[PDB]
Order: sequence, then C-alpha cells, then structure tokens
Amino acid sequence: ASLPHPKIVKKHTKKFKRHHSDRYHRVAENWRKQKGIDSVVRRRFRGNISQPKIGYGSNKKTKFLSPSGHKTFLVANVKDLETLTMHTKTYAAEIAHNISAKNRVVILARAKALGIKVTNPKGRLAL
Amino acid sequence: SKNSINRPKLTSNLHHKVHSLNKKRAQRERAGLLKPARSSVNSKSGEIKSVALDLYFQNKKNSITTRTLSKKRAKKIERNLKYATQRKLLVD
Amino acid sequence: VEPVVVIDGKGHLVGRLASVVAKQLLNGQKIVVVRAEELNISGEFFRNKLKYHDFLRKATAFNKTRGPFHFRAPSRIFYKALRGMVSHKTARGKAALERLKVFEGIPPPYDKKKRVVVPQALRVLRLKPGRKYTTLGKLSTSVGWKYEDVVAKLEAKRKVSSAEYYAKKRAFTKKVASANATAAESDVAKQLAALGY
Amino acid sequence: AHFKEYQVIGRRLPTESVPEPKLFRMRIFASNEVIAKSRYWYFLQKLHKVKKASGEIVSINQINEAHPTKVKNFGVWVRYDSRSGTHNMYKEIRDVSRVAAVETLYQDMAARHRARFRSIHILKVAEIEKTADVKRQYVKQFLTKDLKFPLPHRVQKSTKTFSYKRPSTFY
Amino acid sequence: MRVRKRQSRRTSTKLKEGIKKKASAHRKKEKKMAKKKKDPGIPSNFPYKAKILEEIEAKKMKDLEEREL
Amino acid sequence: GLRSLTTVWAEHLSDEVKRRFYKNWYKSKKKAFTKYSAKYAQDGAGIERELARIKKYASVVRVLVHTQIRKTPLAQKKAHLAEIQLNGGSISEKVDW
Amino acid sequence: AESHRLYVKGKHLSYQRSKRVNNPNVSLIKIEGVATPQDAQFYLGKRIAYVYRASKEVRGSKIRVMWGKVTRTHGNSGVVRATFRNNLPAKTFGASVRIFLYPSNI
RNA sequence: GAAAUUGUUGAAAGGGAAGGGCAUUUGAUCAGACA
RNA sequence: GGAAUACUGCCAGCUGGGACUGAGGACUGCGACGUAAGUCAAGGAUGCUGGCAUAAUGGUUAUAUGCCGCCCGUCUUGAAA
RNA sequence: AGAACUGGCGAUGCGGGAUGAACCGAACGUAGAGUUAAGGUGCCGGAAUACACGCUCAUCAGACACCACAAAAGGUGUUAG
RNA sequence: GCCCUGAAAAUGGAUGGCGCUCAAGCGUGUUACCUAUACUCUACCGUCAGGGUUGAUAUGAUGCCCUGACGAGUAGGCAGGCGUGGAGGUCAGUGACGAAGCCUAGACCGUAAGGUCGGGUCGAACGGCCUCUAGUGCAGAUCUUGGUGGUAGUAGCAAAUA
RNA sequence: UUUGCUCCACACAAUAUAGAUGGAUACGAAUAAGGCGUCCUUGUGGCGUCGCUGAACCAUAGCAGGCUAGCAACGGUGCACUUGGCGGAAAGGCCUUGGGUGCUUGCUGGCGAAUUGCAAUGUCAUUUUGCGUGGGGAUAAAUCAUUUGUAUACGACUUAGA
Repeated sequence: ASLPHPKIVKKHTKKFKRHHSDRYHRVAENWRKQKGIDSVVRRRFRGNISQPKIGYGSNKKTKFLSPSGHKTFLVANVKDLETLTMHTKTYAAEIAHNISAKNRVVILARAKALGIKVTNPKGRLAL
Repeated sequence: SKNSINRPKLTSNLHHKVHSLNKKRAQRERAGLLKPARSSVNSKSGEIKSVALDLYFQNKKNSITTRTLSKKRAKKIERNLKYATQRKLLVD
Repeated sequence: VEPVVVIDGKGHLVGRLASVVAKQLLNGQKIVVVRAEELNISGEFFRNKLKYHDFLRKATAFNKTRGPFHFRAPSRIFYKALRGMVSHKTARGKAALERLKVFEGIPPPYDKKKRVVVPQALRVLRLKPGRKYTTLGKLSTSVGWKYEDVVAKLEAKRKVSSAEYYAKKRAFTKKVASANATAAESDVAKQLAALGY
Repeated sequence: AHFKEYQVIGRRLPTESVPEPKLFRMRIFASNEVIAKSRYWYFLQKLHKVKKASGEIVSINQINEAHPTKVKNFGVWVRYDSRSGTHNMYKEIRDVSRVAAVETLYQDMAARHRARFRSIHILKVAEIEKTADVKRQYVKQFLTKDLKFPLPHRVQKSTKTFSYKRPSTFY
Repeated sequence: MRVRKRQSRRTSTKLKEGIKKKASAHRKKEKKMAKKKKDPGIPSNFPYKAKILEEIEAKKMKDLEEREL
Repeated sequence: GLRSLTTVWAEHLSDEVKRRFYKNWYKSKKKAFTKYSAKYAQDGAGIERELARIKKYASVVRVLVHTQIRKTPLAQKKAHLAEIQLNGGSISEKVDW
Repeated sequence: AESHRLYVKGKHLSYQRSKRVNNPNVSLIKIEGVATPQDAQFYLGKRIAYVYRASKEVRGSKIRVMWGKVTRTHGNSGVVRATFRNNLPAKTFGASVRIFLYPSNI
C-alpha cells in the first residue's frame, strides 16, 4: 500500500548516452552537450541520438516516486528512520550502503515496528 | 542466389538457424544451466545473489571452480554466521 | 487465396506480370511462373533486342567476371525484370524472392496443376491491337539462350499428354452432365433451384 | 470542372450625369458562379474600358438546355492564344447539351492545341438545325441512315488479380 | 550488332540549376530588348455566317442613329 | 542441358579400372563392383531395365572405355577411364552395340 | 466439420510509413476478400491475432498470440490499419494474421 | 590492483564494414504486493 | 397544363459503426427534465465481469527484422569542400 | 558590369524534389488522435494498374526545367485547324 | 500538337531502378487516397504573463492555488543547478558484524550534470547538510609522462669460399 | 565397435516454421474469335447453345465430430493390402484390378455434452532428430607418414606399396 498516484510515465526510459561513448572508451557515457558548430547531434539531424531537454521532465505529481509509489529516503540509523514515522505512506526508507549488518538488523527491527517501508531489506543479511 | 534462383537460400538458412538455436537452448535447459522459474523453490528472486555464499553453502552441504570462494571470505562468512546464530540464540 | 499460384506465362507482358508477381511475393504469396518463353514484351522485336544488347554492354571493365551477369533464359529475363521491382538486397526482399519459382516450359509437378492468368498483365487485354510485340523465347534465342528447341519439343509432348487428359475429362463431364440433367427435375433439384443452386 | 452555363448581366455604376446605364449580357460557361463572374469582368474589360471597380453585376443566372436529352450537332466558334499567336476555330461536337459540348471542346483544346481554360474564348455555340449544314466528316459520319457499328475487342475489367480462364474479347 | 553508347537522360543538379540561371537571364534580356491586328475574324467555315453577318450589320445603325438630337 | 540418365556397367571389370576407383588400392578390400555383379546373376533384370530405359529416353549414348595401361611401359597401374560418345545408328542400335 | 474457422485470413503488409520513415505503432493488414474501403468498414473494431509458434512451452502452450484491433481503413483497395498491444515485428511482413468476427454488430 | 591489451570458458552474430536512432520478435536475465 | 427529380444550401432532424483520450479529485457554477421531493449525459469515468497472481505484463540485455543512420573535432560561412 | 530596395542562407532542424548551400512545403518542448501542405498513388514505396476526353510508336521515345540552347529549318509520320 | 532528324566522342550505367506503349509517356477534367517536427484537440514538462492567498485547529511566502499564451538557435547575455581537493559548524553522522576505492547486461531516482541501493573484491578510514576556500570537472592541443595494441610470429637473422 | 551401421512395427523427450487451419480444382489455340453438345457428306461443315468472370466447382451436419437402433440402396468414401498400365523436363505422380475392414448426414430413432463458469489461438498438422521399445539387412574407405615426377614456391597434382 502507498499514497495514491496515477500511472508513473517516463517520457524517455532509455538513458541519454554521450554521442560517441560507444566508439571510444575514453568518451564516457555521462551525458555531454555536443558543442561543435557542425555537430549533427547539436543541430538535431534526423537519425541521431536524442538530447536532454525540459520536454522530457516527469510529471510533478509523480516525479520522485519509485515504482512502489514512495519517495526514497536514505537512513543511516534509527534516529533518521523515525523521521518517517508520520510519513509512512509517502516515504520508504533506504538503508545507506555503508551501514553494517548489526546496525542494519536494528534498523529493520525499528522499521517493522513503525511500519516504515524499507527499500533494500535483504541488504547485507546472510543469516 | 544468382546460380540457383529457384532454391530458397535465406529462408532455408533461417529455418536451419532457428532449429539449431532452440535445439541448443533446449540442450542448455535440460542440463539445467538456465536459472529456474521464479516460483521454484530453487530460485533466488527477491533474495540477494552471491557467488561466495552459494559456494560456502555448497561446501557445507557436502565441481565449478571458476566460481571460487577465498579462504578469507570463507572465514568472514563463518564469522558473520556465528554472529547471526548468536542473534537467533538471543531471539530464542 | 491459393497456397501456391502457378501463373501461366504465355501472353503476358513482362513488366506488368513482374510488377503483379512482385507485389504478390512481398505480400507473402507463393508464385510459380511457367512457360516463361511465350511471355510478351511491348514494342517490335528489334527494339527489345536492342534494349537487351544495351543491357549486354554493361560489364565490370577491369574484371568482367564480377560485372552484371546477363542471364539469357526467358525465366531469367523475367526474373531480372522482377528483381528490380523488389528490394532484393535486404532480408525481406530476399525472403520474398524465394517465394517465387520461374520455369521455361511446364516441368513437373506443375503440369498436373491448374494454371492461372493475370488479366492486368495479359497482352490481349492491355496492349492495343496492331501494336507490335515481342515473344520472350525469340528474344532469348536471338541473344544466346540455347534451349528453345528442347522446350518446344517437350512442350509438344506435354500438350499431347494433356490433350489425352482433357479428352478423358470431357468424356467424364459429359457423363456427369447427363446425370445431373437426368436428376434436374426431381423435388430436391427444384428445392435447390429455389435457393439459387 | 463539370461546366454550367450562366448569363451574367452588368452595367457601369450610375452617375449624376447618367442614371440607368446600359445593361450588358454574356452567356458564360464556367464551373461555378465566381469563375463565371470573373470571366464576365475580364471580357468586359477587353470589349470596352469598363473597370470591375466602376461597374456592378445586375444578375447572374444559370442557363440550362431546353432539351437536355436530344442529341444535337453543335457548331462551336473559338478564338484562343496558344501557343504562338491567336486563331479562329470551328469545331463540330455531336452532343446532348451546350455545357457538355463546351466541356468536350475545352478538353479537345487541352489535348491538341495545349491551351488552358484561360486561353480559350468561346465565341458562339449553335445547334445546327439542319444535318445538311454539318461540315466535319468526323461528326457527319454518325448522321448516316440506319447507323450500326460493333465494339470489337472488348476488354473485360477484372476485379481479381488472378483468373482461371483465358479471357475472351467476344461481342 | 554493336549498339553504341546512349546518352544519359539523368539530368545533373549543376546542369539543371545552370538552366534555371540561363532561363532567368533570357527573361531579363528579353524584357530589355522588348523595351526597344488585321482580323475581326468571322470564320469561313461557321455555318451561320450570313445570319450573324446580317444581324451585326443591322446593329451598325445604333452607332449613328441615336447620338444626335 | 544434357543430363546423365543412367549408367550400366559390364559384369566383370579388370583390376586396372578398379584401381581408378581407389586412392589406396593396396590397403583396400577391392570391393569395387561386388554388389553390382550380382545384378547380372538374377538373369540381368536390373541391367536389362536400365538398358531399356536408355533405349526409351536417351538422346545421346556414350560408352565408357578404358586403357589397358599394363600394356604400356608406364609405371602407372591405375587405368584411365573415359566417356566416348557413339555416333551412327539409332539409340537402340547404339545400346545393343 | 473439416473447417473450424471463425476468423478471416489476413496478411501483415507493412507498418504505417512514408517513403523514408516508417511508424511501427500502426500496422497495415490486408484482409482476404475485402477490395474497397467501404467493404472494410465491416471489420473495424474486430480483434486481430498474430498467432505464431515458439520453442519454449510457455504457460501450458507452445503457440503464442499477439492481440490487436482494426482501427480504420487505408487507401482504396481494402487495406485496414491495425494496432497491437505490442507492435508486430518487421519479420512478419508477409505473415498471416487472423481477424475474428468479434465484437459483433450482426 | 582500473582501463588499453590478452588467454580460456559460456552465449550469440557474420554473403565486401562496424557503430548509432525508433519500434517490436526471440533467447538470456531481473525488481516489486496483498479487498 | 400539372408535377417530380437533379444541383446547391439549411435543420438548435433522428440513428448506427470504428479509434484515441479519462486530465481533475468533498461541495460551491451555469443549466436541463420534473407536479415536487428529486433526478440528469449540466465546472474532465464510472459501473459490472474474467484471467493470472508470475517472469505472464514489464525492465535490462544479446540479437534479428523494417526504416532511418559524414566520422568526430578545428578552421574555412563561396565546391563547404 | 554599376546602382537602389526587398527576401533566402549565416545561427536552422523537419516533409518533398531518388540525391544536394540557393527549389517546393513548413510557428522545432515530450507524446496520443485526427487532418493536411509540397510531392505523389504499377513495383521498388504508404497511396486508384481510378474514372474520362484526345494525342504519340521514336532502329536507343518520353516522363524535364521552356519570351533556355543546339532551335532556323528538314520529313510522302499522324492529328486538329 | 505529338513524333523523327535538328552532331558527339571516348572504363560499363542510369527518367533513381525495374520497367512501361488505348502507358506506368504527353495535355486536361473529376474524384478518392498516402504523408511532415505544420494545423485542430487533449495530457505532461519548462518559461513567461495575469489573478488569489498571513487563514489557522497549521509546516515550505523565493510556498501554495487558479488562468492563459508560448517553446528553433552560433557569438553573446541572464538564471538555476550537478561534481572535486581542503577549512569552520552540525548530524553526540557511517566504519574491522567491514571505511574508501575498484568490478558488476542486479535495481531505483533525476530532462541532465549526476545521485541512490544490491552482489563480488578490499582492508582503515569516509560521508549528508549549512557555509568558507580553490592548483575544482577533458576527447582532442603533430599535448606531457607512462602503459598497450594491430602490423606480426611478418620484414628480417643471405657480405667476409666450409 | 561393449552390434557401430542401415531398413522395417510404438511410446514419448527435443520439437519447427519469411508464416498449414476445407481443396494449387491440369487441354491447346485464338482474341477482328472461341468453349461445349449434336448431326452428316468428317469440313476453315451444318444446327443449337455459353460467356458478359472463381460471387464458380467440389466438399461442407455429428464430443474438432462420441456411443448405439433401424430403413433404402449397392452408391460414395477412408485405410492397409493387391492387379495392370502410363509418366525421365525437375519422372517420385497419374490411372486401374480384386478382395479385407471401417465410415456413410441418402432417411428415420435413443443416449451423452453442462462447471473452459460472459472472451483470451485455447493448442487438434507433420517437422524431423533421439534415450529406448522388437524384427530385418549390411561387413568400407579416406587422410598423414613412405614413395612417383607426366606435377610442384608451400599447399595442391599424378603415381606405387599388405
């Protein structure tokens, strides 16, 4: 269960790779605006990669919701988790990557007690 | 082709390819190299995937060695499991 | 509607038949063209022989073994006319062309199969009377194809056998026509007549 | 398009120095009212210096055939401006209505003398009252007694791509 | 026999646009040069010639009957 | 084009031809025409069938000959086999010859 | 009987396309026996199946079906435009589809 | 103990490029939820 | 002499078929039908039902197919090379 | 060739002209549906081997721009005047 | 008017190709039909503009709500952000039950800069937020230093008798 | 070769779709002409009739087609046999003899069908390979190495060797 929302539509599901990120290892896939005066990518020719522009902005009513319908919140300890006690249908706590296993089981205990959804409960747990 | 215009060539190759492709796929599926169904008891959907953990429990249950468990990680898993068993011991 | 359409080539115009067949193939239909040597082209014989020689000039200058290949048989002239009407350099075009078979004469098993005509490519219904035309077998023989006499011989043989077949079938349909006319006045026959049958 | 025949009646705008100016009428063939009325103004420009802004249209009325089911021999009188000068022509058109005869003549001018609808001037169209007065053999060949002709080599239009019979050009 | 080369009918872009330039130049030169009827026409094969002739000859009176009071 | 319709061989073939059918004659069991000589045993019904087929359908008859290469000074023992076309006489006469 | 068919045979012709741009979201289906656009108005709304087989025995069956519907006519020769929930692969240009009689207006 | 680069294994493609865009087939893989 | 029909135009005439969309989220408005309470198609979709409940939909991914697809950058805007 | 003005390109994609600085079309966020422009509808290729009136047969037709050139003429080709 | 001739060489090729001849050519008429990032309608994004909002039993007034129109872009202008080393403050932040780093067709958020999580590896430190500061972000410069390929098991190892 | 290989009778694994789902349903020739039926004096004959499309023709009813009772005909049709003839263009098909067993919707009866829950292709071919299931038939070569020189840069070629 989550706070009600419409369908989560993503106007561009594919990642915006950089122009020649495939041709060269030295060119990363991190997006970069092509600044060349004769860049067919910048001039927006037919048959080239799409570039980010504000038209692809997600719906404001849905912009930060995960597929479960929650906005993700990073928690590192029980104290951080309890800030979502009154916001349980609008937020789901995600446990930070560096929280140790014992502190993670403490977090899961408190989260289940408060009913807060935890995004990655499987975590470092190898019971 | 241009020498044998009355034989299908592309279509014959595509039929042969689809036959050999799913014969190979079925051979792989019967040997069980493919992962089981999501509803299977042997599947790991929704649960963490770890080469090290799988090898540790395969050595405890008692080969493939491209997937190898280091003695370092084996000791770490044993220590973590001791902690987890102590936690279940304080639970019960 | 048929699974394979065996088109009789005789009396058909090369381009118009080629276009019809090409659109049939691209639509998923299997076409066989038989008697490619009695297929027709518009224009006098000399004009089409000249156009073929114009095609026959073309050859890779540095290595003639990789130039245009000038296939002489009427099936291959029709096939060339048809391959230009299909994007044959793709997998779709190659797949569609492999739904086509073209032959000189009528070899088995199609001699025992029904042959159709494409009226929108039939010279009779298309090409205005009095206008000259070219029969493809003459053109192929004139520009190199060396099996016209063979196909003529085998076609004469096939016509003899098929004439025997048709004589038998006409005898049998005479018998069946007599039978259906002898039952043509019964109660059930009149009932079928009331229903347009 | 498919033609209609109009009368278009106009006059110059009245003045203190002239009330009720002369009324001028032309029979005009056009697809619709607007083309016909412009046609009127163009011809009235050429005939004498009457500007469209200086005059008006007092009427416009479609003219129909008195007997639109009686085949007539039409004698049509045409001047035009194609392709290198100006000409007179006279064409016989055996036809039923004046508008059909005019449309046939416009098609003939487009076909042979390569002239557009704006290049063709219909001067007079007349039903030849007497068949002895027809002058063109291509029309006078249908006037003969007990006329019969076959339609040899019938081509049957086929709605099917394939046929299972060799077609026949009979009757 | 030995059919010769046939000229291409595939026009070039360069040739075609050059023709456009030539045609525009020809229009302008024709206007510059240009800056430096004998038929009423009642046709001799129209059948009703005499009738329309007589009708319009009767209409030559109006051009001189009325103009003077 | 022309097409080989059928081929009928003699009952007994020498070693010189049989050598032509092996790359490794000395190693072989020399089984060259062992299942084919039997077609002459059953009163030659298959042999007669293919000869009648040649008579019925063939428009060109070619005989198969070979050289008695042992008669030459050559060291080669593998004889040379060829098709020689028969001219003259009708098809039936060619086959009977 | 020996005929059990409740569908009209069709053919997948091409996507909706220009000379140099196609559009996979709309597909062109040629229905057998339909030769004019006014004949094709019958089949608008009917469900189309592209029934194709595979090798995995997925969900109790080795035969897979793509579902779609007839949306409008196309041209003057009886071609109709159809849209599927998953657009038909381009390898099926020339593949037989099935146009069922439901939903009915008869 | 990165990348370039390489070996082996598994999968796959390949009829004189490779790569990239949109869409979908197919194969492999994979996340989430309880009137 | 009497019509009819075509053509054009109009109807705040009736009635079917198909497709896409369902934004918004108590009420407030203008209306309509009503004898009235009320009801309504009137300031944006609801009702009833079935199947599955997982790799089925979906994503990632390898590909295959259809169509598109200078090779980036600099400098030259003129072959714009 | 000079002057004067106005448009186009520069900085600019997209549809069409097979192709493309100078042509035709076209108010560039992300999509869906409909309708179109210019160009087209035998096949390649989405779309009538549509209807209709004529003309034309070219022993290398034409599909093409045209007060453009070769272009003024030559022809027992055909058609209308 | 259409047709033919009305000159023009040199690799084999071009109405774009096939091909077309009562056309699939030419002139014209009538329609139907195909199709753009254009037009109409709707949704979503952003900008701009016009209204409304201290009302508290409610939070954030550069916030919220309603309404409409718009959206190309080099130089350049303005604005909002993402990332990195070090500093002041704070979370009595994370960490040997594993910090950082690295690898990963495993996941999620963002239009994007990027951010988050899972697994493997690792073994001792490192983050969020408010600020401060700068040796702060690379695809190029025949860039610098280092490393590594194809070429390629290729050229070659043939002068001076063996 | 634990009898490898091949050809015959079943049970299922793996199945495969450039795209099965009633039937590719056979004169030739002409098109300013022909098809069919009939007759004689057998013709380029006479007479009649037909097209103007296959919108045809054949099939077509049954649990995806069950279990049974009869009537009427002796027809049609399936299957495995078998008789003879024809087909070499790529014949791999066509026709025919006889018995055997089914079916028959040509006609009349009796019982079953449900719940797949209002649709989801709702799977109905063969396509083959094979672990096997029980009866048959079959008992070689090629290459390297050696050699030859009719050949040869090396491969290759041409010979010889139980």
